[PDB]
Amino acid sequence: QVQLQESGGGLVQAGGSLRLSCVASGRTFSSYAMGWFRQAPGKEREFVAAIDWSGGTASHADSVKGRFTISRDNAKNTVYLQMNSLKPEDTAVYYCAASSYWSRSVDEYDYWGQGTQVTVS
Amino acid sequence: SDVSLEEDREAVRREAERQAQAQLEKAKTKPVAFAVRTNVRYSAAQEDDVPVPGMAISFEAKDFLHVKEKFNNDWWIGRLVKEGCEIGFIPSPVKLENMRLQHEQRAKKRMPHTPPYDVVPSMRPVVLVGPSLKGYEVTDMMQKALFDFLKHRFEGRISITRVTADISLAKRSVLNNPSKHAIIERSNTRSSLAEVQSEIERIFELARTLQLVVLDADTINHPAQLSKTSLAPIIVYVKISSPKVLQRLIKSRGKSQAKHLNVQMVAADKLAQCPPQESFDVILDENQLEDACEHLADYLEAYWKATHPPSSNLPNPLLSRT
Ligand SMILES: [Ca+2]
Ligand SMILES: [Mg+2]
Repeated sequence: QVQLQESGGGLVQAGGSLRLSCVASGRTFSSYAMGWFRQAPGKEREFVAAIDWSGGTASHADSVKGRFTISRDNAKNTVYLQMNSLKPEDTAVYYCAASSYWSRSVDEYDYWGQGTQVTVS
Repeated sequence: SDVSLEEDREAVRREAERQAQAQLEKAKTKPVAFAVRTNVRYSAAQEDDVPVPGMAISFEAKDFLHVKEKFNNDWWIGRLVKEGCEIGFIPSPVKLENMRLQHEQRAKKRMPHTPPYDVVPSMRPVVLVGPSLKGYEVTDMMQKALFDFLKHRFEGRISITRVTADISLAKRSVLNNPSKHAIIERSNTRSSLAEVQSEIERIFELARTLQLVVLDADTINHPAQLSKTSLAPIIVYVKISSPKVLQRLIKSRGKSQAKHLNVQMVAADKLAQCPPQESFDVILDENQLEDACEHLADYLEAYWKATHPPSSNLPNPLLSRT
């Protein structure tokens, strides 16, 4: 809910298999659709992936289809972003955000996390 | 005066409602953003605090809602997917939660859960099942005739696509599995679930503009194979009611098809065991192909009307004072 801590990881050169992880507070986790965003060091926040309340539907960005995969455990109040085959274009700060809505737009998300830095050379 | 002050609190409320109604009018011309299938009943009540009182969208379990806009964290703007239903305010999962808590607190065991919405394609994809197993001549020839009819009958409104991947795997127990097994399978870029997930997102995208979506799904021979997914398909049961008639049909296709007689007969019997009202949206058991086609077209035309409501009349600018 109001608190989102993204465990995540650091940086790699290529390839890679990092399981980012964001934990939430409160017993309202199942009431929010969960999404991952990214902000490159000089770029705007862009949508990465989103999963709906029951975890039955997921949407991934075109630049990331196949490589990354979002999931959620409503018994652990956690959401993940399995990132595979990493590229320089993936250098960004990774944010996890909760929404009472189904969206890929930054404005339509209700709570945001602190952020986790990843870099690919 | 204390009376003149309640007049202020009321006027503030009326102005908030006027602004919410103005936002509802602006949304009448916006496209459908996404759709949800409901898992619970919501009956609008008098203390729900709807942005415009009386404009809440009540719905039953397993109804479908077309959503156009997020009003705030408690309410969306959208409509029940049903002829004659207009857009109003749909409670968000956050709002639906708090209302249940209020109902349990005023309700009259010794010790004193499920998400209400599933995101589904904006158009329910049509999937044919029966009379027997796909990949054999009897079922393939019958389904091909129906597919050919839908191309012509709904030309310009139809998007027919082939699905060779097993979309029966697109369920939470597989695609959202939190075990240490899935965490490793998601590491391989060649996990077989990648093409499954990609095919699901493609089907959602194909229905975004509200065209009729029809799937030729190779692996779906039984409605139970899709009931756990979020595709919410329209299941069309192409039925041969007499097992004996199906036998002559299969035998009439030659020994190549007569070899696999039992596996085809067993599948047809499995469909016959399905409780029809919970398993099939359309049951085609007509004697003639033309009659079966008209039945299916009548159903899909009714679905087209439910998903494509007429445009609401714009207020006559002549009635304005300026
Ligand atoms: Ca016949
Ligand atoms: Mg109402």
